[PDB]
Amino acid sequence: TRKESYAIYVYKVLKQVHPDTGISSKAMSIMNSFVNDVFERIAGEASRLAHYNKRSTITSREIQTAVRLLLPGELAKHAVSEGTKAVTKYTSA
Amino acid sequence: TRKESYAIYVYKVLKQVHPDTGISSKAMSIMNSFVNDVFERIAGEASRLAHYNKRSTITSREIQTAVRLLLPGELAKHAVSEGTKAVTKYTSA
Amino acid sequence: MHRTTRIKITELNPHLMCVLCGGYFIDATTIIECLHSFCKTCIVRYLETSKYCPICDVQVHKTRPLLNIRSDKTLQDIVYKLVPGLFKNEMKRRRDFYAAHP
Amino acid sequence: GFWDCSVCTFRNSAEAFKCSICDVRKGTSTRKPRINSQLV
Amino acid sequence: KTWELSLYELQRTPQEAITDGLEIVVSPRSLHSELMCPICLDMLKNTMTTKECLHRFCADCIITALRSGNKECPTCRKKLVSKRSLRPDPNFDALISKIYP
Amino acid sequence: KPHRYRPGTVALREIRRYQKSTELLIRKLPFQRLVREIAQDFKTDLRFQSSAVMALQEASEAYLVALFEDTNLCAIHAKRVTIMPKDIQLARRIRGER
Amino acid sequence: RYRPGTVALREIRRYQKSTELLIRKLPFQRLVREIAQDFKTDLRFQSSAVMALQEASEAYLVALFEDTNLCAIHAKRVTIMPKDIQLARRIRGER
Amino acid sequence: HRKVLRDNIQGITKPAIRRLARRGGVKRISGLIYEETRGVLKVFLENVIRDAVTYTEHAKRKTVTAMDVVYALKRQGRTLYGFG
Amino acid sequence: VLRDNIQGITKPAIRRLARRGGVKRISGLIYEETRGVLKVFLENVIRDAVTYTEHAKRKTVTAMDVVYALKRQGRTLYGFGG
Amino acid sequence: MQIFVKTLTGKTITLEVEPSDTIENVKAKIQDKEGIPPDQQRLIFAGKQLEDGRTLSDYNIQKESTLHLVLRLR
Amino acid sequence: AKAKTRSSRAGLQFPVGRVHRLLRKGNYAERVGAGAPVYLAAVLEYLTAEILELAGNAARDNKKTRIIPRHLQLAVRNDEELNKLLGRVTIAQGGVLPNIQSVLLPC
Amino acid sequence: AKAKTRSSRAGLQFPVGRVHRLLRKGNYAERVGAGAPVYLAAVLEYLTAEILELAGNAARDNKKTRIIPRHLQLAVRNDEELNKLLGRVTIAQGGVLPNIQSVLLPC
Amino acid sequence: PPVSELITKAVAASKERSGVSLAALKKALAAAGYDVEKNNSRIKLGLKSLVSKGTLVQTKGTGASGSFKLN
DNA sequence: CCGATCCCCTGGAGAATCCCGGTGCCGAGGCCGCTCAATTGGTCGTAGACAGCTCTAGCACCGCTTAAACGCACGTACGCGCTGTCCCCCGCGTTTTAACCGCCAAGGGGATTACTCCCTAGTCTCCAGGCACGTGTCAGATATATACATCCTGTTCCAGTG
DNA sequence: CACTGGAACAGGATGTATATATCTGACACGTGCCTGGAGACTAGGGAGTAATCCCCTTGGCGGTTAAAACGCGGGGGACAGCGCGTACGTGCGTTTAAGCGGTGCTAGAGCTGTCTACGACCAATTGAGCGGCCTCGGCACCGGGATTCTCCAGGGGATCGG
Ligand SMILES: [Zn+2]
Ligand SMILES: [Zn+2]
Ligand SMILES: [Zn+2]
Ligand SMILES: [Zn+2]
Ligand SMILES: [Zn+2]
Repeated sequence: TRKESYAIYVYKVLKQVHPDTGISSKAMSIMNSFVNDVFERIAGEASRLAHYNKRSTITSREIQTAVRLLLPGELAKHAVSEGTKAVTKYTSA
Repeated sequence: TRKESYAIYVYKVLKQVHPDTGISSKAMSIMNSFVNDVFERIAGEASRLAHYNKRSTITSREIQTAVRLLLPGELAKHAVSEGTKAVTKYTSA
Repeated sequence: MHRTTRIKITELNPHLMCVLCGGYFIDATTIIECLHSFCKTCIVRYLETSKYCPICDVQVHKTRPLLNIRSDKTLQDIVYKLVPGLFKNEMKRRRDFYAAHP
Repeated sequence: GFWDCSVCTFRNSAEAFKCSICDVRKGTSTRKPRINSQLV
Repeated sequence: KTWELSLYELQRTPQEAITDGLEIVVSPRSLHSELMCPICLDMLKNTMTTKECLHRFCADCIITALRSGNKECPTCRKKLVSKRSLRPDPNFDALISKIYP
Repeated sequence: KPHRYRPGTVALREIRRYQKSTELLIRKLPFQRLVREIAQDFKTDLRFQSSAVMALQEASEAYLVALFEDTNLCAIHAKRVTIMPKDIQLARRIRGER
Repeated sequence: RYRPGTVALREIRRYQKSTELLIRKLPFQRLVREIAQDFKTDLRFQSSAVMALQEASEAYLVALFEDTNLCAIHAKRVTIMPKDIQLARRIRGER
Repeated sequence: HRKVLRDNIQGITKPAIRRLARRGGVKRISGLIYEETRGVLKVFLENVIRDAVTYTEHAKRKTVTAMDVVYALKRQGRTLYGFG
Repeated sequence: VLRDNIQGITKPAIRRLARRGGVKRISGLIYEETRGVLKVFLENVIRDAVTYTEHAKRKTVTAMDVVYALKRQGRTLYGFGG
Repeated sequence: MQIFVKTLTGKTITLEVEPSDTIENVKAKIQDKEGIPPDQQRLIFAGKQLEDGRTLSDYNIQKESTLHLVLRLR
Repeated sequence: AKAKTRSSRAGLQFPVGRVHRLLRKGNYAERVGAGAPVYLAAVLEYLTAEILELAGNAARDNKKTRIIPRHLQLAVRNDEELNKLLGRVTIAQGGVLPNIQSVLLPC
Repeated sequence: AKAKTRSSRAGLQFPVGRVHRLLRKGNYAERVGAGAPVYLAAVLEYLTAEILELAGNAARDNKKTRIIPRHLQLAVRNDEELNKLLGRVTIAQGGVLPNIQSVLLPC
Repeated sequence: PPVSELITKAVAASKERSGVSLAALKKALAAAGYDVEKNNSRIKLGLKSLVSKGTLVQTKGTGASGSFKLN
């Protein structure tokens, strides 16, 4: 039975950042757990906001507010910039 | 517009317990918030259990396990007893 | 050890004028959210009416952009040394203006 | 009527809601109180 | 606060740009203090400027200094948390490349 | 010679009174002005419901009372009866807020 | 022979530079089984579960020891005693 | 604007800090406790107010509500009862 | 019955843990205090894990159950899945 | 005969007494055997506090009975 | 046929129907069972009854007949298990339990 | 027409489609917008890139060519913002930061 | 001069109801001008000598502590 | 055998706090109308409980090697009184200042209603992205020798006293 | 001229970082395939927009005190120095059992087929619960005794010197 994980994507990012560096299995599992935890936190915050304002949709505005709520300071600023640029690039195509 | 609350039910319980005591508005708000908090905690735990076990239904067994995880000691024991008694009365009636 | 270089000021001019006034950097002040430098008077006059950078339109601050401006002494010294006689000219204008209204 | 304290078994009167000797709060019908003030 | 214009600063006139075709002659030490890295004691390359103190360093120099420890400014001892407290300086890069290609 | 109480008696009396009481201790108008001061940085021309500032005051008072209790425990552990900034700093560091 | 303190500092450096576990596997496993014996009879345990339990326990103990060291140092001493641990747990909120 | 509100953090008076300490069970207070307490209170209020303003701005409103303040406190782990 | 298994947590092991924590001098009762603290912590975590596996209609405790218990208690652990 | 006394610390003590013995003698004996001041001791049986000058027979105390001892600082 | 409430069926005071509706629209799961709302209502009713009994005892200890947040805080902080359940919650106008460190008292 | 992946459409590396499916099946809300998964994928990619870059720098300092949990722990704990984000998380086989209290240093 | 007569002057300076305390004599010597920091052992042995010879007796304390008074 | 110096005991003046009885006021509790959501009754689709089978990973046991734990002797340095100085909070009286309360007035925006349109769920067909599996090669753990940094004690020199 | 101590230095033992050889198991890449993601297309409801009402927030004015601020005298607690003795670190020799590698067995986790009962969805209906109104009694505030708790002066009592 197939069990999915973010291994290939994390490896692609690692090759993008450091061309000649590898990663071991324990660190791979650690990164997978980290990604899952951050995903669940952001999704929970967005769902809470959507229920909170009497709405039934989770949109980019809700995700942006959740990210700003969670990430501290410069991390939140850069994440917001990346999200907005990605959304503009995707919708202008 | 309508704003639902637990005031009348808590007042009924207070009349079952202490037949000669009243409750103020602020204490009413305190009790309402307490009930809401417990309800959301138990519901979240049950939903998490169902997602972990690859199930799509919230049942009395899930509620029982969530109560056992949440409430400490004698509170959990007596809550489990009361819940089982109420469920069996409802089914046999 | 490098040598002594003789180069066009015209080739260097592009990175030396404040776009708000069109003239060379005078008492330079930089916004840090995009690292953009202008004249102090120019930028403070701009910030009283708008909250976005003159070039890339990035918001300097949510409420008070006056909190996000820093004096660029290094840039001011570099432009002073690049432009010949600029400091003497400015000093002369300061004394001339101050010699009339004490 | 009177009630018996769990901590010290004293036959305490109904009108009192603190025990006369050990000064421990009376408990609820289902859950009775437990060891309080471990020091004598 | 600390930004109110002075009496002269209210109406100072702009300085005209020199369109004359004359050359600038610069010794290799004229802009030494302005173009030398405080860490490696050499010229800048991939300039990183701090957000709080506007101090310029080499990217590798400052990254190694911050990673080693003492997360403060090597020049004015002001603290900086991580890489996000610095920004690249294309203006400085272009000016340096022009002055000393 | 008038009447004078030795040091500590009035402190204990005030402790008993303020532990038996339940009212707020900080003044409404100064707390409101401080709240508006802090909120002025994020947005401009905000408005505040009265219940909002009441809730903020309640939370602040509870937090300060808990911090002072932990400070007293630290000072007692250090074999003293006077609370100090070192005690406050140790309590906060161990709690994990700094 | 060395004066007291030298070996202590050397061991501190050595064990702060390494990441291996410091508690014996079989005794920890027996302790876990005995503790779990009271809750359900005839249970079974996975090796990964036992290792996860050991990792969590060691991390918690190390954090508590750092806190008790800070408390003892604040008490103007260099020796840790049980009251330091008790105060650290009281402030943390575990007691 | 209405006013550049400034120098209002000193609203908490020394007697007020002393009253809070007395409620907490403190007998003897040094001289620097006041400044330390003012700093701590300022940090706490800054965090909570930032959270509440973020909620209000997401709601597209202009008035901070007790509901938003309660939600911010719940987000920070400081659940509060009595205001809905 | 399994007995005297807490004595398997040895004084040298407690010394090594304290050394990693940065402790230079240890009294004589720290060992017993540490044993008690560890027993309480393990009791709580094991109770949560046993509740989970009992609900799952299984008879072997798994690393997923342990990780879920730790997450519930506020001690999230990375590296073993989830 | 022999009777028992139970304390709040989980400690159970035994005493050798007679039905004709008084409460004063009993608190003298606990003074002798454990050092507890008689003034701070309160004795409980059948939910009733024992009086100072009464006897064990007046309360119908039988052999191997267990009293309850409470200590309140004076 | 005459309608009889599920609360009357289970001998409970709480709104089993309202709890069921909240669970359905609470976005907790795709579907919900039948006895889950009854069980949750019974647990809530038991907790409320315990809290109200303790609060009423505390209130009558002060020769008054109205429950207040002071009495609520007294009961909650004096019950060990209830305090453990409510450790991280603040109660408005609740006050603080009176206690004094022994070293601070004269002796 | 030839199929083009949404991740390539948005210029990302992470599985926008998988994120969108997980948002569907997680019972987070009744409906999920089209622009929501892109934002979340971009944020996750940015965080992963940052932590991986710091870990790689640490590994290169330690004269090794493979990232290990020790390097991950060093990278996380040496950065204030990441440490605040992961304050409650334990990394297996991570060890602790080298730190000795100054007064324990012999003068 | 050797510390003997300075100690006599220190003890004779006050001669109050009780004896002079150790900190008081250190303060007096420091005010008069002397390196009491590096002469703690010297002053301790001097105290021992002038309590052995019976010139000055110790009031209440033991060893070098307490107060001293002249005979 | 009396001064006088410190130590333990008691009474009474003085301030704080509890207990009782009066008075007034506002919000807690009970009643009336209505309306919307919980009940009852039916149909339909699939979620999961049950039974069967497979194979894997957990438990139990053996023997050997050697690293770790235990017990003991010995010295030393650190914790714990004990004393003494001094300085800094505490309690209190007098001046001052701004918070509270009551009252008014303006208008901003929060909350509600009606309309509409385009955005996302649902369904079908098609295909390639990623996952399980297999395999080769070098990153890295271990073993061994070596040079450098730390640490400790014995001796030596220069400055005090008798 | 003959004692002491306190600062300074040098060699030996120890530990740790540095330089090579090895051999091996885990990582990185290639392959087949199948399930999940992408492309088209329809329908209906959620959210955006415009208009309106009136609830509540902001701002200003005057008195009345209650609290805040300032200065003074003094006692008690924080801090520094000193001595003692006991617990703790260090090193050695002996005992214990953990870790390794291998075997054997089987209880139970995991996957698959089926079929039935349980829960969602829809209509008609009616009664519980929410909003509005009002009124009377518990509680807040007042004042006067009565009671409890502090604090200091006067007074016996043991003891050194004379
Ligand atoms: Zn300009
Ligand atoms: Zn810009
Ligand atoms: Zn009792
Ligand atoms: Zn450089
Ligand atoms: Zn700087």
